[PDB]
Formats: sequence, C-alpha cells, structure tokens
Amino acid sequence: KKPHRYRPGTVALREIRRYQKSTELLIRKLPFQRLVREIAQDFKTDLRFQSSAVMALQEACEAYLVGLFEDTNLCAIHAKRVTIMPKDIQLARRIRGER
Amino acid sequence: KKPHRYRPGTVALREIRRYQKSTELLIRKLPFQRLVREIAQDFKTDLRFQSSAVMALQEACEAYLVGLFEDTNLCAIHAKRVTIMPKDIQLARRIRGERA
Amino acid sequence: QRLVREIAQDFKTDLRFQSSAVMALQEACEAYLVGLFEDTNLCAIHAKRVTIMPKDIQLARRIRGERA
Amino acid sequence: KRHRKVLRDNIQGITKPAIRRLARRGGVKRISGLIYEETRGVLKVFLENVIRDAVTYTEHAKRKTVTAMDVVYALKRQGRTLYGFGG
Amino acid sequence: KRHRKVLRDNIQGITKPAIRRLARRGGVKRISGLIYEETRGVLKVFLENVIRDAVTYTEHAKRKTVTAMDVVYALKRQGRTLYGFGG
Amino acid sequence: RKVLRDNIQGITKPAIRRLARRGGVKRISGLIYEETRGVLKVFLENVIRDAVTYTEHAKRKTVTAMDVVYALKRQGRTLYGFGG
Amino acid sequence: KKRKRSRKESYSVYVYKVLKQVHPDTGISSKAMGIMNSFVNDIFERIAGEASRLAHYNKRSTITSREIQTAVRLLLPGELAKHAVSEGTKAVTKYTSAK
Amino acid sequence: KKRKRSRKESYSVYVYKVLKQVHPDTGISSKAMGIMNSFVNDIFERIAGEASRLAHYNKRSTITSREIQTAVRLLLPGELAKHAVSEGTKAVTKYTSA
Amino acid sequence: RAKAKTRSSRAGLQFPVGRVHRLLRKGNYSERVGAGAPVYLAAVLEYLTAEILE
Amino acid sequence: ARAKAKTRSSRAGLQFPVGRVHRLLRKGNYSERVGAGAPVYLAAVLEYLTAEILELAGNAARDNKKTRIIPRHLQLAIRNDEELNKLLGRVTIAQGGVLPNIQAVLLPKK
DNA sequence: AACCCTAACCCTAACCCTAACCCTAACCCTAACCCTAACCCTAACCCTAACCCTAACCCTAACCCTAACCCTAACCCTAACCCTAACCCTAA
DNA sequence: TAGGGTTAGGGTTAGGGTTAGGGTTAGGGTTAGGGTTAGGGTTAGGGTTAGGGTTAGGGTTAGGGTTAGGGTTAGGGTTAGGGTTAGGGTT
Repeated sequence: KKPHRYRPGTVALREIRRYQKSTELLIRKLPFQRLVREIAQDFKTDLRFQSSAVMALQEACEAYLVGLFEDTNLCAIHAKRVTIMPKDIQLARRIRGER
Repeated sequence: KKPHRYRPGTVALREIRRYQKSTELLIRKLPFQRLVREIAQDFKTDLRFQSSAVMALQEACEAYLVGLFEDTNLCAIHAKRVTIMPKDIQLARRIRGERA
Repeated sequence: QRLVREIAQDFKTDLRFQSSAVMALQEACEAYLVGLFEDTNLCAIHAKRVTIMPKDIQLARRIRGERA
Repeated sequence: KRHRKVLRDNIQGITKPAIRRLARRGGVKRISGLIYEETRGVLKVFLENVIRDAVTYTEHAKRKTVTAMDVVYALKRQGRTLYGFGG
Repeated sequence: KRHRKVLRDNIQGITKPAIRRLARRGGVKRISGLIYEETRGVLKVFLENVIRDAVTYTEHAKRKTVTAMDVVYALKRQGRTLYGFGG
Repeated sequence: RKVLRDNIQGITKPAIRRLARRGGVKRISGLIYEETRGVLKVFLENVIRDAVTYTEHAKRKTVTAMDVVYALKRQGRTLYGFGG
Repeated sequence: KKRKRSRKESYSVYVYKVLKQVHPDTGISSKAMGIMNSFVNDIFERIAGEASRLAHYNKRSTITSREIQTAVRLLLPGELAKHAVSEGTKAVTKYTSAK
Repeated sequence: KKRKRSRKESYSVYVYKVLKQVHPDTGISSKAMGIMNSFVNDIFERIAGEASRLAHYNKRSTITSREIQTAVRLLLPGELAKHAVSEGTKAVTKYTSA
Repeated sequence: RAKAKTRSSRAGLQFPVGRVHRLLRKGNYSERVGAGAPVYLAAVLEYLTAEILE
Repeated sequence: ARAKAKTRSSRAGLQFPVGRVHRLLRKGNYSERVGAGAPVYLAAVLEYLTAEILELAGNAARDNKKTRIIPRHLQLAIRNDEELNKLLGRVTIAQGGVLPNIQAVLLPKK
C-alpha cells in the first residue's frame, strides 16, 4: 500500500506552475455559448450570434476574471492570511473604481 | 488643575467633522508657488506662469491626495488597524493602476 | 392566462394550471385592484383635486400598511 | 410546431382601457396619464405573492398541477378569503 | 417545439473546477468555499454590459446578427481593447 | 524661482495632516509624512511637463490656465471650472 | 483703440432661463455659471464624438437624428437616457408636424 | 466568382518586409499577423487623433509636420520618444532633398 | 427676410438650435450635418441642465 | 507625358507606405487640409514601433527554440520591456497567457 | 528511499507557403489656383519684482494612554484519492 | 443524431491555518509657550501679446497613364502526437 498523499497545499504549487505556462481557455465552450444566449434574450429576441462573437466574449471574460484574482490575492497577503475569501473581492472592486 | 484634558480620540473626531464641511484650500499658496516653479526650470528655462494656472494646479494636487487617503483608510481597516501606515499607500496605488 | 403562466416560470417549470386556478386568480386580482382605486379616490378628494394621480396611490399603500 | 414560449410582454397585456374600466367601478372620474404604468406595478407584485405560496403547497404533494383548492388555501393566509371558486 | 428546459443556462458551466482553474492561473493557493457564488455574480454584471452595447450597435445597422467586429467595438468603449479576435 | 529643498518642505507636516483629515483618517503614523511628499512630486512632474508641450506649440512663453485644463483632461481627471 | 474687441461666445443666457422655469426665486453666482458652461461643453463633445464614429463604421456620410440618438442610448446611463430619448422625440415631432 | 467582392486593405505585406530586415530567418503565423496588423491600426488613431485637437485649440486649419511631432512627444512614453522623434525627422529631411 | 422666427422657437426648445448647427459643422465632426440633428441635440442638453439646476 | 514615375515611399526610404497613410488622414475627417510633409513623419514613427515589437518578439521565440513568432511570444516581449508596457498597458493580446510570477509568502519557504 | 515524477526523441504529416499569375484598382505626373502662414509696428496690460508688516501658524518639547505585535493553544474547514457515468465534443 | 471518453461529481480525513485571548512597550495624542513667514497692501517698469495689411509658396484638384497590391493554389517544412527512453526527488 502506497498512499503517497502529498501534504495539503503542495499539489497546487505544481498546478500553478503548469497552468501559468499555457494559453488554452479554461471554461467549456458549449455551456458558455448558452450563458450569452440567455443574457441576450432580454435586450432583443431573434438575435443570431456568429461563431466569432462567442469566441471574443470568452477571451475578454476570462481576462477580466484572471485579473480580479491576482488583485484579490494581493489584498489577502496584506492581512497576513494566505487564502482568498468573499470579503477580499469587494475591497478590490471599490479601489479599482468599478463599484 | 482639573481641566478638560480630552482623552486620545476626541479632538480628532471633531476635526474630521469641521474639515469635511468646508470648501477652502488646505495647502498655503506661497509655498506651492515655489514647488511648481522648481519642477518647471528643468523642462524649459524662463517659463512665466499665469496667476490662474498656479491655482488650477493646487486644486488638482489637493484633490488627488484627498483621494489616495480615502483608499488608504479602506485598506488599513481590512487588517484590523485604525492607523494609516506607509505599507498601505503603496498597496492602494498598485490595485488602482498607477505605479505598477 | 399568459401573465400567470410567465410569473410561474421562475418558481418552477412544468407546472400545469387547471381551468379553475386561473379563474380564481382573476376574481381576487380584480378585487384588490377595484379596492385600491376607491381608497386612492378618497385621498384625492382630500387635497381638493378631483382626479387620481401617481402620488396618491403611494399614500394609500403606506397607510394600509402593505409596503412597510 | 409550437416553436415559441411565453415572453415577458404579458405585463403590458393589461390594456389602457381595462385599467379605465376597473377604475370607473371604483368611483374614479378623471384618471391621470401616468397611472397606467403604476397599476401594472401593483398587480405585478400581487400575482407573484399568491403564486409563490400556491406552488409551495403543490410541491408538498409532489404533484405537477396547481388545482384551485391550492389558490384558495394560499389566499386565506395572505389576508383575503375567496368564498366560492373552491370548497 | 421547445427544449423542455428554458433556464437558458442560469450562470451555469462555471463549475467549481473552472473557477479553481482560472484562480490558479492568477496565483491563488487556498480558494475559500463562499467564492464560487460571488464569482458567478461578477461574471454576470460583465457579460451583460458588453452585450447591451453590442446589441445597440447591431440595431443601428438594422441587421439581426451580432458579428464580432460589434463586440470589439463595444469592448473599446468600456476600457479594454481586445486585439485581433475580430480585427 | 528657487532650486533648493523648500519646494517639497513647503508641504509642511500640519498641512499634510489636514488634507488627510478631510478624508476620514483618525491616526497617522510618523512615516506617512515622508511618503506623501514623494507622491505629490511625481504627480506635479507629469501634469507640468504636458502643459509645457502645448505651450511650445504656439511659441508662447506663458503657461496659461487653459493648457493645464487640457493637460489634466488627457490623463483621465477632467477639471471643470478654472477654465472653459 | 476703436472696436478691436473679440466676442467670447458662451451658453450663459440659456442657463439663466432654465433656472427661471424649474425654480423661479433663485439665482446663480458667477462661479456656478463657470461650472455649468463647462458642463454643456462636455456633454456636447461626448455625443458628437460617438456619432462621428458610428457614421464612419457603417460607411455613411451624414449625422441624421438616428445617429445622435444611438449615442444617448450608449453614453448616458439608465433613468437618464430613458427620460431623454422621449424628450427629443416630442421636440423633433413638433418641428416636422407643426410649421 | 461573379460576386465582385469589394475586398479589404491590410498593412500585412509591409509587416513581412520589416520582419526580414531585423531578423533574416524567422517567420510569422497568421494569428500573429492579426495582433500586429491591429497594433499598426491602433497607433494610427491615437497619434493622428491628438493632432486633430491640437489644430483646433490653436485655431490653425491644417495638420502639418510640427503637429505630428507634438503628438509623439505626448502619447509615447520616455525613451521610445527620443528615439522616434529623432528617427522621423531624418526621413522628412531625405524627402525634401529628393 | 420677410419676418424673423427663431429656429429654437418653432420647436419650442429654450437651448439654442441655431448655434449647435454651426458648432457641429465647423468642428469637422462629419461632412453633412443633416437637419434633424441640431434639434435633437439641443433637447438632450436642456433636459440635463434642468436636472442639475433643480 | 510623365517620365520616371518613382514612388513616395521609395524617395524617403521608409518600408511602410506613404501613399495609403495620406488618403486615410484626408477621409477620416481629422482636419480639412493635410500638408504633404505630415504623412511622411507618421510612416516613419509607426515603423520604429513595429521594429521594436517584432525584434524583441523574435529573441523570446529563439529561447523557446521554435522558429515562428506566435501570440504567446508577443505577450512576453510587450509585457517585459518597461516603455512598451506603459503604452500598451490596457490592451489584452488574444491567446497570450500571463507572465510567470508566484509571491514568496505562498511559496513554501521551508 | 516509502517509491513517486521530469526530459531525450521522431515520426508525423497540415498549414505556412513562394510563386505565379493575372488584373483590378488605386497612385502619380502634369497641368490649373488661392490663400494663408509668414510679415510688422504698436499700444496695451499684466506678470515680475521690490518693500513693509504683523499676527495667525508652525516648531519644539513633555507626559502618558492606547493600540500594534507576539506569543499562546485549538478546532473548525479546506485540502487530496476514487468509482463513476454524464455530458461535451467530434464528425457528418 | 450516435457515441465515447473524460470531466465533473460525489464521498472521506487529517492537517494547518484562522481566530480568539492575554500580556508588553513604544508611539501617537494632547496641551503649552517661543519665534516667525506668509499672507495682505502699494508702485513701476519691463515683458509678452493683439490685430492688421501683405506676399508667395504650399496646398488642392481634375485630367491622363500604370504600378502595385489583393485574391487563389500545390507540396514541402515545421510541428505537434506518440510512444519509448530519459530526467527531476517527494510524499
């Protein structure tokens, strides 16, 4: 029997290094194709989306989200904590000015 | 002498109230007519400032500093402290998108 | 028939309304509305006006206690 | 086939004349112009509140059909008490 | 005639693994439990805002299709210029 | 006019606290006073350099108020009032 | 000496006649005319700058009302563009219908 | 075919020539042409754009050479400005001779 | 020149509807201004000056 | 009649075109009259900036050892040099990843 | 040192390709002008400098009370395998 | 519309990281007296402008030719899958 259970928080450092070195999108295309379709229904119905329009919306949306999480992390390391939490996300948005 | 020695924290909560209800300018005018003219000598020699463009630089360098200070205060109340410290002003600028 | 069907979608989907259920909802909803207008009218005649208006509906709802 | 579902135009389904016939039974003589949007706000909150309690009874019985003795059992709690369209 | 589900994907597909893959690119080491509902509230107020300006350009040309040059034109106004997805 | 140190010492300790008390701060640490003389010197360098570039275009040797209202407008902080 | 007088042009008579319909009884001090005449010149340079880009993207050469109306729908926010697209439509309808 | 497509214009032929001069043995993929062609068309709206306003404030009605030298000293950073204001004048000098 | 009626008055707008036409044309915003645009843009400025001034 | 018919880009020795750039200044509505000297300054200023990005992009690809410039290399070149990170600081290159940085506190010290 | 992961290939095999080839379309030389950025006294005003003062504002100690920090445990909660078997791809 | 493989979706478990409490000491706060400088005025003289006729060269502009740039296309040159071997320690 070899449990080989790496201690908590050491599998993730290997995960961070491998993920930061590749460019493939991390949210699946079929589910995202629908979230845009639902948020478009209210503005007008009978709107037909070309293939590129869903792709651009995926690259901008991943990029806003990747960033908010590098600023939430910077705020967490300030309070002496090492983990992101719900309260930290709201200091980053008040300071950046989005409100 | 049994006077009215105010305990730490009651002559600072009466000050925030008086200064947040006024429209005047805190920085003295004559010492800010020399910071502006020693940062201009390097860019071009003999530049003569007008008398209304040394009061449109005071009212835009006294309304960005009262802007960093509100952002420093929200940050220093996130680590359970009440005293703004120099490791707070540096965080506010990074997130805002200014010095990095 | 449709307004009730649209409002029902959010609470659950696949809900089938028997004929009587949409009849009762019509005979209660008309009755709440017929009443608000009589109380809005009483408020309008108080200010010396003779016409209902948007502001008068809100005084009737605060006094009756519904809005809070 | 029926390739369409009910949009949200229904709240404007109450017409401008219908709110001028449920207010002439009320004694109103000179309805003002802006009232028509407000009366589509007061009906809109009410129809949801009888509805949420109506669905909550049906899901208790694990059925899929909202019968009228469920509307009549929801309308008693909120305040009114319809006598008639139900038992 | 109609997909029985009309949920239009209710902020779904952003499953725990996807939000634990985007955060790890960011640098986050120990994501806390409540973040997942919040990060489905921030994505939501963004996908709507690029969209409201995107439809507003298409209705101006009277066409019924939202082409990618319309999304690149909307994204410039808010503040982030995507380079090349549409060109 | 001068080229000494009184330029950045003109923002004295009392007036670098009263600016803060208009923002909400209740206790100020000793080293805030030095860092907040550094941040104002960088802002003035950036607003003043852009006013000079517009002044040279018209060949004038006076930095008028409209030029400062056009230097601030570019960097994202419009001013309304001291100019048109 | 004689004449040699430039004529500065400002929208200040027209902001002392909208203070005489909304609130008869009040008067504006000289500085407020400043902070107002610099507002009218800032929402006229953000509606003639999103209407000269909309004309060109669609490859057309005239700014008709629809174009000065797409801008109000985009630049102004909610409960401000709604109470403004209508105000314009009644005001242009009078121009054509009534001569 | 019989469509008579209007077609489009791209600064893609020109980018390839410049790549050859700086490095003579590398090549660019089509996705990379797309990021580069957009940049050449986004530094032509900021640099030309500040020139239009700089003409109106002065009251002058033409965008001549000085107005594209006071728009490269403002919209470009620090040492990519001295090395680009200097580079441009050399090409204007040659054109005037020939 | 038979009689003078201001273009603002015919549309009943207080803000100028003649001045906005020159400023749109002489700023080089576009080649041909059109005539339904000076009137729409002198009414989306007047509503806003009557929200701050009230 | 004519004679040589030599091109404007050839006369000034700049690879980027100086004929297309003049037409675009005239029909974009920037101003009524465009002086002939002005298009030539713009074509040169644009060329220096493209040569800086492409030359720096190539060096980064050589280190990876692939022989073609691709989107990931352009992000690494633009986001490393200080001046080109302050002109293009808001633009997001498509398919470009992020530069690799991990804060020390997260990194297991011992 | 339980025994886990890191680093040579190498076949594998589609998309960057140089032409190459028309050819369509957009620049360029060659003739017309106009108009304006050069030019200049002037006369005007307004910025700079100098002088005097004086009284609110900064400066520099003393005293002492909070608040920032460093331990101390500890105990909830977020980490890391494991059968799925559901759903998103992948053509077509 | 198949179909198939893998991604998400459930369980446990043990460690480690918040979190609450309990002392310790420098550090802002709060008054109180000295020693100014930063404000106001008034003169005055130079230092930079505001129009205004007046050229002349630099634009525009509308004719020609014609060159250069924009589509399409086999077949080779990387370039990744795709398995071994390597190679790092890592619980």
